[PDB]
Amino acid sequence: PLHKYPVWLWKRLQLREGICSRLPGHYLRSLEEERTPTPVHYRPHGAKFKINPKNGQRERVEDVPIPIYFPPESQRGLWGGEGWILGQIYANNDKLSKRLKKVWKPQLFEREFYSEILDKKFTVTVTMRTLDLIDEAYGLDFYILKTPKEDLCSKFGMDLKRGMLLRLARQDPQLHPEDPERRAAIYDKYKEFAIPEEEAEWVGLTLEEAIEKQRLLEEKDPVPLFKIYVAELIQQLQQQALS
Amino acid sequence: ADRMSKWTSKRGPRSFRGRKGRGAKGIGFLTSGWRFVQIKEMVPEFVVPDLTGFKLKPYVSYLAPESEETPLTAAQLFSEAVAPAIEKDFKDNLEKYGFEPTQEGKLFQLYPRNFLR
Amino acid sequence: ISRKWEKKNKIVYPPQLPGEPRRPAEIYHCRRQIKYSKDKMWYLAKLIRGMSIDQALAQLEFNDKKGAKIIKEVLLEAQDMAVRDHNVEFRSNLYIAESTSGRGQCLKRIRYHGRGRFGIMEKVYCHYFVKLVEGPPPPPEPPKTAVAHAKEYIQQLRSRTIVHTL
Amino acid sequence: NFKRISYAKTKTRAEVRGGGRKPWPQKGTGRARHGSIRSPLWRGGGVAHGPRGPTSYYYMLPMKVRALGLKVALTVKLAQDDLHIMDSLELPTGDPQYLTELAHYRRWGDSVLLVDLTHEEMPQSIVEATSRLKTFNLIPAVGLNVHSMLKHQTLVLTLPTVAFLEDKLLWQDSRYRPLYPFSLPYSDFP
Amino acid sequence: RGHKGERQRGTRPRLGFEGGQTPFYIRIPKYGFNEGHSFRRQYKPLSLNRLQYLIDLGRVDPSQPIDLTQLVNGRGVTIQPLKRDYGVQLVEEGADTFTAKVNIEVQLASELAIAAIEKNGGVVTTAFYDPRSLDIVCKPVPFFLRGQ
Amino acid sequence: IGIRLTLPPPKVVDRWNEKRAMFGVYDNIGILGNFEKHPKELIRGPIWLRGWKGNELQRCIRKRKMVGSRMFADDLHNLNKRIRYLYKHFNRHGKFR
Amino acid sequence: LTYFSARKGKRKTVKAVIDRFLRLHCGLWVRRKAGYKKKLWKKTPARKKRLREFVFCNKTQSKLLDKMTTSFWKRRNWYVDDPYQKYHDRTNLKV
Amino acid sequence: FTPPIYQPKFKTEKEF
RNA sequence: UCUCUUACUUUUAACCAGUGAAAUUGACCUGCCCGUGAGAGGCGGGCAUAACACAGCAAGACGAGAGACCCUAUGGAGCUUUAAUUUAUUAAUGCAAACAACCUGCAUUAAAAAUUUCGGUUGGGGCG
RNA sequence: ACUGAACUCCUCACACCCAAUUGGACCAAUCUAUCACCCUAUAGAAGAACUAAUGUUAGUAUAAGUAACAUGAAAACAUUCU
RNA sequence: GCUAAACCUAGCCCCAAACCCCACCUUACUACCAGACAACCUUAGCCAAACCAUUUACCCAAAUAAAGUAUAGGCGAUAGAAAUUGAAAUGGCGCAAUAGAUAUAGUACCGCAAGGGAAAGAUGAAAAACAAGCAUAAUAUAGCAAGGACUAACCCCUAUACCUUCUGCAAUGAAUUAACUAGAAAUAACUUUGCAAGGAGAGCCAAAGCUAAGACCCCCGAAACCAGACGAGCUACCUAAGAACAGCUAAAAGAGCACACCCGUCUAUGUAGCAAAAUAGUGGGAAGAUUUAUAGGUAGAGGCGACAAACCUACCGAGCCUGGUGAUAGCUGGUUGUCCAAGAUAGAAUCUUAGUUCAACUUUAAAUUUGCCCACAGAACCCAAAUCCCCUU
Ligand SMILES: Nc1nc2c(ncn2[C@@H]2O[C@H](COP(=O)(O)OP(=O)(O)OP(=O)(O)O)[C@@H](O)[C@H]2O)c(=O)[nH]1
Ligand SMILES: [Mg+2]
Ligand SMILES: [Mg+2]
Ligand SMILES: [Mg+2]
Ligand SMILES: [Mg+2]
Ligand SMILES: [Mg+2]
Ligand SMILES: [Mg+2]
Ligand SMILES: [Mg+2]
Ligand SMILES: [Mg+2]
Ligand SMILES: [Mg+2]
Ligand SMILES: [Mg+2]
Ligand SMILES: [Mg+2]
Ligand SMILES: [Mg+2]
Ligand SMILES: [Mg+2]
Ligand SMILES: [Mg+2]
Ligand SMILES: [Mg+2]
Ligand SMILES: [Mg+2]
Ligand SMILES: [Mg+2]
Ligand SMILES: [Mg+2]
Ligand SMILES: [Mg+2]
Ligand SMILES: [Mg+2]
Ligand SMILES: [Mg+2]
Ligand SMILES: [Mg+2]
Ligand SMILES: [Mg+2]
Ligand SMILES: [Mg+2]
Ligand SMILES: [Mg+2]
Ligand SMILES: [Mg+2]
Ligand SMILES: [Mg+2]
Ligand SMILES: [Mg+2]
Ligand SMILES: [Mg+2]
Repeated sequence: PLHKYPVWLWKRLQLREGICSRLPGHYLRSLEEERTPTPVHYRPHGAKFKINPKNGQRERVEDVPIPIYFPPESQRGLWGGEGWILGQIYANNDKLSKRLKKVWKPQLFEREFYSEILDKKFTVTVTMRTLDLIDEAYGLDFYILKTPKEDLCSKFGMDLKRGMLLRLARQDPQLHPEDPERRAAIYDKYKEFAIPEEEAEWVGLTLEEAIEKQRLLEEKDPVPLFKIYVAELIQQLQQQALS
Repeated sequence: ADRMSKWTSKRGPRSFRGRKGRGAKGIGFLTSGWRFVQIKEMVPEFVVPDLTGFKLKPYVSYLAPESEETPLTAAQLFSEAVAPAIEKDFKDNLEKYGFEPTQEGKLFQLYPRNFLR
Repeated sequence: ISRKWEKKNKIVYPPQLPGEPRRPAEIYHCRRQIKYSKDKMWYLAKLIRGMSIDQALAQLEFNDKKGAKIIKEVLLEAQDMAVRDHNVEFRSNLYIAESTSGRGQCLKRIRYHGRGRFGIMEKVYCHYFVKLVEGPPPPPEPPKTAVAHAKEYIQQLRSRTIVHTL
Repeated sequence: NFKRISYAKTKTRAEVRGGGRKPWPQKGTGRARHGSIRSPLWRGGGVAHGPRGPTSYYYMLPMKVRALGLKVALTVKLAQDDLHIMDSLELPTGDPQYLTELAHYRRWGDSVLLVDLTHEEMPQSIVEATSRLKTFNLIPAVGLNVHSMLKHQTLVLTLPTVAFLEDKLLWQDSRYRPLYPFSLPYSDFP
Repeated sequence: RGHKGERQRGTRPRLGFEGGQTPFYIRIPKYGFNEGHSFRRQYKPLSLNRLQYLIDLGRVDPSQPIDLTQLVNGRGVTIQPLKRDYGVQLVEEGADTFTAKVNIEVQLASELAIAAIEKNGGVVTTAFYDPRSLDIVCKPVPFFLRGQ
Repeated sequence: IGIRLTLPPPKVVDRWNEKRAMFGVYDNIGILGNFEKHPKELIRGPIWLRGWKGNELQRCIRKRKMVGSRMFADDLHNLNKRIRYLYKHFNRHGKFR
Repeated sequence: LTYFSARKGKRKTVKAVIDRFLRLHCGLWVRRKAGYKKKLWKKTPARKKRLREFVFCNKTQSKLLDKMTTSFWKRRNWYVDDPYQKYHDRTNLKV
Repeated sequence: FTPPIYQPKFKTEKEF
C-alpha cells in the first residue's frame, strides 16, 4: 500500500498533533522556518547569473552549501558557524589520481568572554571566525543577540541568547544589584533586542526541551471530584433558591 | 537449547535455582550467615470476620426479582453520601462533610493505594 | 483410497428362472492395512489361489510366515460371513477364486547411516483380498498332451495361405 | 483497451521472501548447482517473466479517426435499418412495460440505446422507464460511442441529438490543425 | 539466438564497440560541426510561393498587417521557440509569380523577397523578437491564460 | 491425472449488468463535449499511470518519481532494486545492440 | 549506449558522435579525415589536400551513427548562414 | 570436505 | 612373514521368521570369434542359442561414487616485491595559526599499509 | 543376359526431406467484448504449450525383500541357572 | 482393484480511498536500597568501462514539455539540468493449495547466536443420517525391441536410442509419473488505417509528411568483493579461583617402570561405519612446559598461534549470517505447438584467436536492367594446368 502522506511530512504532522500542537505558536513557527546559514566553508557566487566562458552564454548559478559536520563538542562552545568538513580530495589535485577521504577541522582556541547582560565571564572553546564575528558585532552580547540560530549553530550559544533575552525582557534587578544606573545603561544599550518574556522563554529550545517545558507547565494533579461536585451542588442549590 | 519453555527456578545451576522464585511475596530479609529474619508485619494477616449468625449464602434463590445493573459512580456516591448534609448545612471548609485534602496520614490511603485487595 | 472390494458384496442379482443353473455364491472379503509387505503377502495369496477353503486353511496353519496367520483369519471370517449372510449351505463347499495382495498406505521414516547421511524407510502396509466361490474347486488345467500339441501344429500348417499373391 | 489497467503482478526471485543464502556448495553434494531457494526453477520461487506491476494499455487514436468511427457506426446503423429518429423521448408513462411493448411492436432489437441531447433535460418519463430496464439504455448525446452502438441492436436518436452529432462530427472535417488544445479559447469554437 | 557465445548469452559489447580496435567514431577527430548549435538562431522559411498560396486561399488577410501572429493563426508557418526558432524569414522562392499587395512583418528578409514585396506595392519590415516575446506572439491565447 | 473428473460449476455471465451496458459511455467526451475533458481523464487507476504508458522500466521510474515518498519501506526498496535490475537488463543485455 | 535512461526512460545520445560528425538531414554523415592535423611536415601536398577534406560516411557507419544519436539531431535546422544548407538535401538521385 | 545435508525432520515423522 | 599351507573356534556367511536402507538406473527382448571404427552385447560376415531360479567370481559394461596432470578465462583469492598509483592513517620534522607545549591548516620525509595488474607467439625450463 | 535407388517412366496427387539463421500459413488451452449454449465463432489480451538444465517439489519404482538390525537358558513365569 | 486421482475456498496480490489485574533492562517477563556510562560522525563494494586505477543512473517534495538539449566525462563507458510551461482526479481481460503472502506460521524443525525456515484441507441440507508403481496375469532361440507384414504373438526381411557439444561418432544429461520451469525494448525500417503540405488533443516532426496501431531482443550456475550484525559452551592463548595424579624404583628430579588420566606411533577392522575420524591391539607421556571442571577475556582489513599458515562451533591462504544481490561470468548447461519455404567456410582488426566489430555469405521486401555461359582481339620483360577480359548463343 501507500502512506496517505509522504514520509518526509511525518515530522510536521507529529508537530501538528499532540503536545507539540499545544506548544506556543511562536516557538512552532521558529522551528518550522528554516533559513540557509551564512556561507562559512565556501565562497558564494556574487550574482544569480553568470556568462560562462566556454560558450559565452548567460547561465543561472546556484550556491549549493557544503555539508558541515558539527561534533557535539561544538555545542558546548561558540564556533562561528564553523565545523568539520568531511569530504574527499584528489591526490595532487588532479581527477586522474586517487580519491582520498579528507576531514578538515577548525582550529579551536580556549578564550574567556565577559557578558555585560549576564555580568559573567565564560570560558568557551572558540574559533578565529567566531572572534572576528564578535569583533564585527562589537561584543559577545551583541554577537549572541544578533546572530540567528542557524548562523550561531551552538546549543550553548542559543542558551546564552535565551538568558540574555530573558534578562532584557524582565529588566532583572539582579544585573549589577545596587547599581541601578549601570543596569539601566546596559538595558538601554541592548534595548533593540528586547522581546516579550513569554517568547524569550522559548528561545533556542530544542523540540524535546520545549515538549518537556510544556509538560511541566500543563501538568496538574487532578482536582478531587469532591470539590467539583460540591461546587456543582452548591451552584444548583443557589439556582433553586433564587428561582 | 530450549528457547520456548518458560524460564523457571528448576532450570539453571544451583545459584540460579536458589535465586529465582515462584512469585511468592517476600516475608523478610537475610542477615549474616544466611539467617532469614522474618518480619511479622510483612506477613499478610487474614482479617477473617465472624460468620456466626450471618444470613447470606453462596447462592441466591431464583425467586429473587430481576433488576437493572447500575454501576456505582462518583456522582452517585456523592449524591447518596454528601449531598444530604451539604444541602442541610447550606440551608442552615469541606473537611467537615467528609472530604480529606491529603491521603497522607491515613492507614488506608486511596492513592497511591497502600492496602491489599 | 478405494474400497470397491467391500461394495462387491452388496450387488443383488435378479431372481433366477426355474430353468436356469443355480448361480454359485460369491463372497468378497478383505483386510486393510496389514503390517506386512505386499510382496511377501503375494506368495501366500498365490499359494492359496484355486484351493478349497479347508485345504487353504490347512496349508496356512502350517506356514511360518507372519502373513499366513492373517490370511487364515481373513479366510475364517469370509467363511463365517458366507454361511451367515450369503446363504452358503456348507462351510467346506468354498474355494478361493481370487486372492491377491495390494499396496496399503505406508509411512515414511528416517534410517540413520554412518556419515551423517540417511535413508527413507517405509513402514510398509498391505491389503489382502479374497473371493470365495461356492462349489468344489475347479479341476487343475491338465498338461498339454502330445496329441493336443500335434493337433495344434497340424492346424497351424493347415491355416497356411499363399501369402502376397492373388 | 485504452482504459485498461491490468493489476496482475507476480514476485520475482528478488522479491520472494528469503532465498539469500546458497542452498548447498557448488561441488561435493552431487546435486544441481543453485544460488537460492527462490529461483524460478524452485517450488515457491519467483516468476521469471510474469506480469509486472499495474500495467497501462493507454493509447489515443487520432480524434479524426475516432470521429470517423462514430460517423461509420451511425451510417452502419442507418443502412442496416437499426437507427430510429424521434421528435422527443417523452413517454405517455414511466412504466418500463410500455417501453418494452413498444419496442417489440415496432420490431426493435432486444437491445435499444436511446440518446438525448443533454443529461439534465431528459424527460422524467423516459428516465423512469429506462432506469428499470437492462437492455434499454438511455445516455446523453455526449456519451454516444461505437462500443455501445454496436452492443445495442437498435439506436434511437432525437432530432436535437441528430443536429448536435452532425455539427460535432462535421466539425472534425474542415478544421485546422490545432495550435493548442481546443479546451482553450478559439476565435470561433464554443 | 544462434550457437553459444557472447551474443547468444545476450551480453555482446555496447554499440560502437569494435572488439578492441579503436572505434571508428572515436578514431575520427573531433571537429566543431555542432558547436553552439543550441545557441544558433533558426528562422523558419516563408517562401513567397507559400505566402501567395495562403493569401489566395484566404488563410492570411492582406487587407490587414501581416505579422507572425497572423501567419501562425492562418497556419502558414509553424514556430518552435523552444527549438531556438527566432521567427520567420522571407524567401525569394516564388518571387516571379508573387502578385499580392501586403504589409508583412518578418524577422529576416532576402533582398529579392523585399524587392518582390515592394514591387507588388506592399511594405515589408524586419522585426526582432526575443524568445519569450516570440513565444507570446506565436501563441498569444495561452499567454493570456497565464494571467501575466 | 491433471484433469478434473467433473464439469466445473456453470459460469453465468450477465452481459447486461450496468457495468457492461454502460461500458464505453463518455469515451468521446472530448470530441462530443467541446474538448472540456480529455478521454484519459476518465481513466481510474494508479496515480502514476493515469493516461500514460511505458515498458516496465519506465513504469517503475514513474512510480518511484510520483509516489516513491509515500511507498512503504520494503516496497520502495524492492522498487529501487527493480529499477536497478531493469536498467542493467535493458541497457546491457539483449540480442540487438 | 543507454537505451533507457534511469531518470527519464529515454534513449541517450553518444556525445562522442556529436563532437565528431555532422549529419545532413538527407541522412548523410560528414566527417574529417583522421590525422589531418598530424605531422603535416612529412606529408605530401596531395596527401594534405586529401586529409583537409570533408568526407561522407558508409551506409553501415551512417546507420551506426543514427542509432547512437537520438531524433533531436535528425531534425530540420534552419540556421541563418549554415554553410551546409545546400548539402542538407539530395538532388537528381535515382534509387 | 562437504558437510552432509540433513533433510527437514517433519518429512519422516508423519503419522496416519 | 615365508618354503607351503593346514586344522579348529567365534564373527561373517548360507537357509527359516520379523523389520527393512544406499549409491545406481535413457530403454533393454542385455551372447562368442573376426572385421569396421581410434574403442562394439547392439554395425558387417560367421558361430551359438528352450525357459527361468540359487550360490560364487571379478575378465568386460572406458563399472559406480569421489581423484590427480596440461591448457584457457582480458575468472578469483593468499603471499613477496627495487610492478603501477596513493598517504587517506600513524611518527616525525619545517612553515603558517595561537601565544614553550597542545590544537588546526599546508608541505616534506619514513613506517605502515590500501586498490589494481601481471600482453601475445616460440612441447615445458633457462637464455633468448 | 538378368538383378539393381527416393534417378527416370507409369495411374493419381503435389507447398509436404539441409545446421545456425530468416520469411510465411495455421494453432492447443486460458481470460475479456460480443456470440454460442453437450463446448463454439469473430476479435482484444497474455504467467499462452516441456522426451531433456547431475533442473525444484511431490508419488512410486530399480538395486531389493537385498545390505543391515535384534532376544543368555529352563520354568510354577514364583523362581533358579550360565 | 490397491496405491491413488478429482475438487473450492481458506486466503492472498495490485491499486483506489483514507493517515496510523500481576510481571517484565538483574539470568527479561524477577514485589522491596547510595545512582551517574549514556546518542549523533562522508557508506562501501559488487558492477559498467568488455582489464583497471579518474569515472559508473538510485523517497528528489507538479505529471507533461523544454530534453536526453545546455553541460559533465581516462571528453569514454556513461552522467545530465535549469530558466520556462502548469494538467487533472472507483475496483480487477489478478492467483486459487507446487499458485497467491514464507505463512494453517515466523509456528514445527535447523543453528551457540545473528539467522534460516516448511508441509498440509477438501462428504453432505443435515453425521442428533484416469499418472507412474503394482495385482488380476512370470518366462521361450534372435538381439534400440519396432516396422513391412502375416492366417498366425514370435519365427521371415529392414532397421547403429534421444538431447547437447564438437568437422564427424566418442563425451554430457535423463529411473520414471504429475506439477512448475526459461525472449522483457528503443532507433529506425516494413504493413495497415486517418488526415495531408500539413499531421498531432500545446511541446514535436514536416522538401509527402505526420498521427495511431501491428511486429524484434531468454533461464539456471561460480569462486569472489564490500557494509552491518552474530559467534572464544569447539578450538588457540590468557585471567580468577579450584580439582586429579594408584603402586614400585629412586630421592626432593621438566628422573625410570607402570594404573587412572591425556595423547595418538604402527597394524587390523570399519569406509552411508558404533563413529561426518570410531573400535581392538600395539604404543608416547603419565609430579609436570602435566591433565582437567567452572566463570570471564581476546572477533574477522581481525583474534590466537612452542609457524602447522595451525585453530577461531564438523567445510579458514582469511569465520558465519543478513544485505548490496536476480553480483558478474567472452565459460558449462538448458531454452517448451503444427506445417511449408530460402538457407554453408574470404578475409581484416582486436590484451586477440573459447569473444566481438567490419567485410564476405545467407534471408526478406522494393526499384530497375542487364546478369551468367562466353568468338575473335587483348594482358612483360627480367630469361604446365590454366586465369582475366569478352560479341554471339
Ligand atoms: N479501487 C478500490 N476501490 C475500493 C476498495 N475498497 C473499497 N473500494 C470502493 O469503495 C466504494 C465504497 O465501498 P463500500 O464498502 O461499498 O462502502 P463504504 O464502506 O462506505 O466505503 P469506504 O468509505 O471506502 O470504506 C466502492 O466503490 C468500492 O468499490 C479498494 O481496495 N480498491
Ligand atoms: Mg552424527
Ligand atoms: Mg534476495
Ligand atoms: Mg510464491
Ligand atoms: Mg560464435
Ligand atoms: Mg529374511
Ligand atoms: Mg572387436
Ligand atoms: Mg548371479
Ligand atoms: Mg554396452
Ligand atoms: Mg527397381
Ligand atoms: Mg510459460
Ligand atoms: Mg511434464
Ligand atoms: Mg528434468
Ligand atoms: Mg521390493
Ligand atoms: Mg544381490
Ligand atoms: Mg546378512
Ligand atoms: Mg569492468
Ligand atoms: Mg503456499
Ligand atoms: Mg496406471
Ligand atoms: Mg546419468
Ligand atoms: Mg573457553
Ligand atoms: Mg605417582
Ligand atoms: Mg617423568
Ligand atoms: Mg613453516
Ligand atoms: Mg607451507
Ligand atoms: Mg567452520
Ligand atoms: Mg547470470
Ligand atoms: Mg528447402
Ligand atoms: Mg590493444
Ligand atoms: Mg574469449
